[PDB]
Amino acid sequence: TVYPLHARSTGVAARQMLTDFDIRNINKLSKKKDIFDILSQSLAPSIYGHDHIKKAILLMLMGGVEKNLENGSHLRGDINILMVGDPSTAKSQLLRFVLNTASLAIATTGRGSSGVGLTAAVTTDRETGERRLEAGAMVLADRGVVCIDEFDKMTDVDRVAIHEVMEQQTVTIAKAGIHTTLNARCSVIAAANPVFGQYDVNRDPHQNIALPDSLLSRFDLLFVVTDDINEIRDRSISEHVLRTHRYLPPGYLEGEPVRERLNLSLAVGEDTEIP
Amino acid sequence: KIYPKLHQMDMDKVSRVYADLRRESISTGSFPITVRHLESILRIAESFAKMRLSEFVSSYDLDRAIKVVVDSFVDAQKVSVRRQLRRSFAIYTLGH
Amino acid sequence: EIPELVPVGEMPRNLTMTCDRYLTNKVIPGTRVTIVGIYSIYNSKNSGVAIRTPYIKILGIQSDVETSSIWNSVTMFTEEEEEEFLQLSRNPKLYEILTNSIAPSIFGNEDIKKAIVCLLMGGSKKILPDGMRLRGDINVLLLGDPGTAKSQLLKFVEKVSPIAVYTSGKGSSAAGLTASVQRDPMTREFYLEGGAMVLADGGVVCIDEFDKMRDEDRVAIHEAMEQQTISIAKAGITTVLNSRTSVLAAANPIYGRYDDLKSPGDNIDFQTTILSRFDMIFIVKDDHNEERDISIANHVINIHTGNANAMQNQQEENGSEISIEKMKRYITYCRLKCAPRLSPQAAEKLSSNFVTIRKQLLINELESTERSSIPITIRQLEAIIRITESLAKLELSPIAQERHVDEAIRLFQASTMDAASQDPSLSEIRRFEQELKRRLPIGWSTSYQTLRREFALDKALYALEKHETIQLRHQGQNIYRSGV
Amino acid sequence: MYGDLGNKLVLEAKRTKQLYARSNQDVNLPMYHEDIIRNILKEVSNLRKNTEYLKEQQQLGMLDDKVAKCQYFVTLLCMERNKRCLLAYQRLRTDILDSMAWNNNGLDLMDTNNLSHQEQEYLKEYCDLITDLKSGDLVDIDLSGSLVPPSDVFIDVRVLKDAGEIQTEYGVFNLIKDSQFFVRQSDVERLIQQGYLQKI
Amino acid sequence: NASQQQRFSYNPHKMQFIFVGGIAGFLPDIEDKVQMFLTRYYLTNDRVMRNENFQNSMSITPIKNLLGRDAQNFLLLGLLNKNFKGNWSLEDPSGSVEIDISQTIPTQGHYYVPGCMVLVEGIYYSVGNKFHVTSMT
Amino acid sequence: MSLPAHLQQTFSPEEIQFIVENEPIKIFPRITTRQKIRNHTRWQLITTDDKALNNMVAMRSTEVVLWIALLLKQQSKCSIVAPQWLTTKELDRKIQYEKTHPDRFSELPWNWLVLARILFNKAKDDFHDPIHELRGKIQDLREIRQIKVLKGLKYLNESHLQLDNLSLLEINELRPFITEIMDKLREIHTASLTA
Amino acid sequence: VRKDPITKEWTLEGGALVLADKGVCLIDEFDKMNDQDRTSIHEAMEQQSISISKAGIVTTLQARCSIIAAANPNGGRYNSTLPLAQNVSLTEPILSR
Amino acid sequence: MGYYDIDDVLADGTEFPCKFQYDIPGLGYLENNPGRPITKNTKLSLPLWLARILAIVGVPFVELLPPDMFSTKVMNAIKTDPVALDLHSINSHFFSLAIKWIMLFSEKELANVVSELLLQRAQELNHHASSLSIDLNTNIATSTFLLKLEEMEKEIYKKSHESYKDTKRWMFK
Ligand SMILES: Nc1ncnc2c1ncn2[C@@H]1O[C@H](COP(=O)(O)OP(=O)(O)OP(O)(O)=S)[C@@H](O)[C@H]1O
Ligand SMILES: Nc1ncnc2c1ncn2[C@@H]1O[C@H](COP(=O)(O)OP(=O)(O)O)[C@@H](O)[C@H]1O
Ligand SMILES: [Mg+2]
Ligand SMILES: [Mg+2]
Repeated sequence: TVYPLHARSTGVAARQMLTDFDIRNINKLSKKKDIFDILSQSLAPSIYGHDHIKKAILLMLMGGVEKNLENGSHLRGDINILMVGDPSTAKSQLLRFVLNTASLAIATTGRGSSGVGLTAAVTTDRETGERRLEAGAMVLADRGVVCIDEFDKMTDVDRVAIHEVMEQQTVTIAKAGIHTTLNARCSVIAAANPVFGQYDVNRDPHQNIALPDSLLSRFDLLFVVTDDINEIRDRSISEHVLRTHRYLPPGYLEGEPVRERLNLSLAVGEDTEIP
Repeated sequence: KIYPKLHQMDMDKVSRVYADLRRESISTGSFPITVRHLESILRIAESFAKMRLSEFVSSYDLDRAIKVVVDSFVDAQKVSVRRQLRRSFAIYTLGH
Repeated sequence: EIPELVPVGEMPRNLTMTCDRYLTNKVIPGTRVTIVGIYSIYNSKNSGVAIRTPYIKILGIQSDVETSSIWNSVTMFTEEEEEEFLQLSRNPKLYEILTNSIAPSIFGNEDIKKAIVCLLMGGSKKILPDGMRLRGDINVLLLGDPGTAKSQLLKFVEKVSPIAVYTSGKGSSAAGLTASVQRDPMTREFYLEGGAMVLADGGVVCIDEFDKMRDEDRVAIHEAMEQQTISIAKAGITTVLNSRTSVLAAANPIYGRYDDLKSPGDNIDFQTTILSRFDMIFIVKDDHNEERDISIANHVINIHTGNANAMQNQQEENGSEISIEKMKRYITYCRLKCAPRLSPQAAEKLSSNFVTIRKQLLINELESTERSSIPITIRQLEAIIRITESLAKLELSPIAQERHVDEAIRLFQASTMDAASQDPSLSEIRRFEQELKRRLPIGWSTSYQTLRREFALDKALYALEKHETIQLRHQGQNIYRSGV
Repeated sequence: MYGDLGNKLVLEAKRTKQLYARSNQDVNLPMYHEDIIRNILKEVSNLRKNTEYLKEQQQLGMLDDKVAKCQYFVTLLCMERNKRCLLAYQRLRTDILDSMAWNNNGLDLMDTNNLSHQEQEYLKEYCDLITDLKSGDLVDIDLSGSLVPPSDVFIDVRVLKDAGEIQTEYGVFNLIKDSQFFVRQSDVERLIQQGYLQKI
Repeated sequence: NASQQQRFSYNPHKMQFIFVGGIAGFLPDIEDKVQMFLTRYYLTNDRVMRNENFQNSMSITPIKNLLGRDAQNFLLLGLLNKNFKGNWSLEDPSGSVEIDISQTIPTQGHYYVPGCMVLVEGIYYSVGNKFHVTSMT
Repeated sequence: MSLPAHLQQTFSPEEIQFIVENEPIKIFPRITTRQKIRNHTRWQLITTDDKALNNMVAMRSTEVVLWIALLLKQQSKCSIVAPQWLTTKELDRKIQYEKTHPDRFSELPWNWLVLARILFNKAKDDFHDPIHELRGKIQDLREIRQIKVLKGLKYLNESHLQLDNLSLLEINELRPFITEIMDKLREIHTASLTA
Repeated sequence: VRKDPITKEWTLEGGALVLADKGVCLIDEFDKMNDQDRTSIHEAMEQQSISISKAGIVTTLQARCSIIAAANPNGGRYNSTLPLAQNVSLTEPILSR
Repeated sequence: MGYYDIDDVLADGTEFPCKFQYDIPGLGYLENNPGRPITKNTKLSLPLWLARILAIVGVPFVELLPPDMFSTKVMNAIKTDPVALDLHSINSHFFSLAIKWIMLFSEKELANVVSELLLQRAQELNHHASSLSIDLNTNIATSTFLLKLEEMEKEIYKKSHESYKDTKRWMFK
């Protein structure tokens, strides 16, 4: 027997079953005027501020329609956003949250990634004993989302591959006697750092980024995050972070390490409102 | 086959020499005088005891090492203050 | 074979052996063990004649860092040693005893030793229901003049920590620090081999010569030292492993010496991004204080001439210092026993201190008209929270008190603010100096409000105090011309 | 809801219970948590004010028996639960204090800052009561004596803390430090309890 | 006599402890100069938190916790003094705050001097980082 | 409290030893307290009878309380006689009986373990049998009885239990576990039978 | 480290300082090689050890070497009127050892 | 079930799912609406000590729903492998709450299951308790099993193991 638990929830599948009560509640909440704002704020409650970023993230997770036009024309429906900002501005934590939330999310690091291991690898089979292709980081994320941290740190030679991906949603292989075209219709979210240690507002947003403007063009949105030192905003951020850090799990005591077992598979298989 | 020991020695002279070395290095000097350099004196004294096959570092082995260290430091300084530094250090190389 | 037992100019010799049944999964790579077994022989068909492959059949293991994981991520602690740990935790001077037990051969450096204690303890890992996690490791960098026993401190930390990997700055590659993709010689398949920092999972990595990081190698640790995870997408392998390690880095400011005459950003080539992840950043400086020099020289002489082996043993028997093994076991027990959380009053104090620190950084940057190389951000507040948690944890206190908050603030001010307080218009300074020299008499004094009415930050008065021509005595309300 | 303060208090109480449960370390009581006591007392006072408010508002207003009965009953049950939590915590402290008093009546009479004034006075009077019981009718036997059976009569002991010279029942003991006696276990029980003689 | 009294040091959390050697054995120590006003602050704070809250119940906000708040109302128990800059302020273990002494109505049945600890109330401003005080007692 | 927690409902092994210390046993007096027809102080106790003690005759077996015999055995002024069940033959017969009947315990005296320990500790040289063999056979009996107890534990009902012929020390050491498990099983049944 | 041509795996071979362990190492023209090569000997001349953390091979060798180096003053001639640091191209930590 | 049982006190304050039967006014003091009342047919979690009384007095105001701990999934898990069940993860006071729920509902089948579970785990915990480590000059299985015990099982284990240790100490002294 095979039971495909997924979505990192440890017990449910990626295609989560929808009860009639849940569908009715979804329809009722769809009539809320600011349901968009409610869902955006409900995404990452532990992340203070960044409301428009959360709106863009919610738009990415459930994006627009893909136009499969005639004569080979193709208009992609996925939304790819590059967000560049100062260090320790929850840039990586937002991507981690998206990974923990999205149905199909694949993590990637600019330093910890190779183009062959990103798109397709020419390996050899062992059961039969002959050549084969293995999917990379974006092919596996087809119809999904790829969260790339340290985007500015990616190798240039392998950066053209992701450029082709976000350009036409397809990769091509013409090596080792293999001439194929794989489909990776993924949505790309990237987190980036300025060329300097911090962003320089005195300079145009071209020299502040070590990436080609052609590479920036295919992104639907580019979000600039500035860690400007305020006082009221800093106080609110500190209070929110301390409220977060003082949270205690329900089945846990104070001064007790948070051990993990995850043996919740007690059985294997399937076994208006304004909040 | 020789592992000399530094039991017979006076820590006062070595401490004063190291303190003066650091004082003259920080003041009108460019040679870095660190704790490694203080250990260098004991290392050179150990080598002196080794070359005599002595298993204990004698007083001569310590005075010779101190003189070598202070002379190497002084020769590393510019001639403008070299005479004054040698005049200051002359009180430590007594006997030779 | 043990590196201390290798022949001179000889590479260490490997040897294969086999466990069995209850002896399987008893130890992990990187652990020092002793084996009692049978020296057996088997003929591998893989280049002389009548050659035979030697190996060992194991009949006993005697480790000191427990079984796989950290004692299988649970307490293998006997009742007597556990009760001893509890008794040690009730010592009021336990903080001082631990501080004195850190690098006894290294004179001074008390704040550095306390920060090392905090790192070895570390904060409490937090895992929120929403999915993202809060790390509980402390990242400490030690800059300063060469020959200040920073490498000795890293070696001692590697020696005392239950899990610790010591690495050299130059001899370090990004693929060798986290994970290496290697092709299997027999099966022709690629696989991942854990890097240096991965072997230190749940422990600490002491990276000497941190200034010798290759810029392409230094960046590869940015994700793992903060997210505690390593993402690998290579050769058809896409994995995200966990690396919950502490980082203790030893670097050197450019020009050998710190060269405080130059700007602080000039002396440090590390960018703001890497400096942001680091929690504590100590900057040691060679004071060249002659009395301090005499004290250090006496300590070192006692170290060399056999006096260390007597005084350290006597002081350890006195109870104010404790051996490496007992500290290792105590640290393990405390880390596996308590995960303290903050009190609301501690939270308010920490928020207020963070706002104060950010305001100080803002005014410093405004005065300098330049972004400070030292970054102070929300991650710094998380670092303070983690240090408070570590202070409560070493006492086995289930909840952190404001005493831990005060001590953490003191250590933060002593290291990170010390780094951030370093300083390299001049016309205004010179004008103020000359006008007070001509106006304020050489042997007399006047109130500071007189200078205010005459007329800024007025760093000129502090500079002149450095020159010892003026002196603030009546609690800053009276500046007196000291006689220069 | 409303019992969170009492829940935290009883959690701390059970924590202290395991703390003293381990071996026989004879640790002093943890400091009286007057903070939680005052917080739950303020909660109880506010709930009592709410009960009076509901009563007077029902008298002046037109409230059916349903809501007036239900809210009042729920609040009364809330006081019941909070009072029970306080009672459990105070009972734990009282029983552990009883343990300290019974074991240490012949040992020592001691950091009292961890106890409230009521608890301190309770201990002070309870020592008097224990002494009264010992001297009332069962004075021939020692009620505070050791609860281990007297297996052996003559034992050897070593002096831990030098106490100079102490007159025993018949002769006298010269408690020279690092000196070993070999005498009756009967007349040296109190000294061993205090911590002067160590060997068995 | 002053040298025959009982050394009563008040533990900041909750206790008033007791403390009770040579020719120069009576000389006070540097820590004593530090805490000669710490103890006075703590005792007056105990008096405030025992009397005022039970008679009057908006509380005392520490000066350090006044930073990020923009224009809220605050009541501070702090030692009135004049800074080295020559402007009026209140000192506190949490920190010190400069005060806009204008538009302030004190209690007329008291003498107010530098060095006495007062109960000020008013609105803080982060723009000037000054506490505009309106009522004091 | 007046009674420490570990003494609440069970006996410490020292208490079991003290209780067993009052059993009468036969000993050989090495002195002769029989005052001849032709001073001295009699024991004249109140927890036992002094008649035998005042009338002891050297190398003439009498019966006295166990702890007085041990007190005399602190010197060489007496000698302990092992009971008939402390012979190798009887121990072997009990071993065979135990191995023959897997569901019932042996008919040993209730204080056999504590008596064996006390005699081995303080009267190690008063046995006609090799003590190194008696210790082994005693340990073997203890192991066999433990094995039987564990198998009898798999039938812990909720009404009652019959531990027939079981010794005293085993009962004392098993009391806190069995008497607590049985209480929970009874409570569950009573809660179920609340109708 | 190097991939073994016969068995196809990474193996570590010692350098000049390994063969000079508990001996002497001589460095002619100490001022003339690459600074990036010159910085690779700090652990070797101070900790007397070589730590390698590359290609999945992590270890700490021991090199009890006695470093003797020969250099040339700036411009080929030593200006005695100047401080030593100005007559050299090297830094304090390399001078300190 | 004594008044001053700390375990009983802790077990009383445990939230349980339960729907409402009346549109009661003025409640919700800390239930997300202090002044706003509580509606009819509203499913909320309430502490067991209060939900017990609220489930009897009234049609009762509150209808208790079967908690997750006594769902058929946990019942099947118990009937499958009682020894390898991490009951501590399910709850720290599982047995006391089971007793209280059975007493309130007279649900005999749950009592029959829990008695069998208790017996089977009592066998293993006695096996562990009587096992005493001896130094030739804390086994892995012992510790990895001890983490799956509630406080009462951890209390019976402590008492029995203390008795065994005292017996061994006296025997070989
Ligand atoms: N405070 C101190 N107490 C004792 N020994 C010291 C002290 N400061 C320096 N030393 C000694 O000075 C030497 C320093 O060598 P290392 O620790 O390898 O170099 P470092 O101090 O880390 O600085 P680098 O690595 O050159 S940037 C050692 O022999 C130390 O024992
Ligand atoms: N707006 C925010 N709200 C809450 N936490 C934040 C915020 N910005 C930054 N942080 C904190 O900063 C820490 C590091 O963030 P990180 O993901 O490393 O940002 P970056 O990728 O920009 O360095 C996180 O633990 C996060 O809690
Ligand atoms: Mg990040
Ligand atoms: Mg070093």
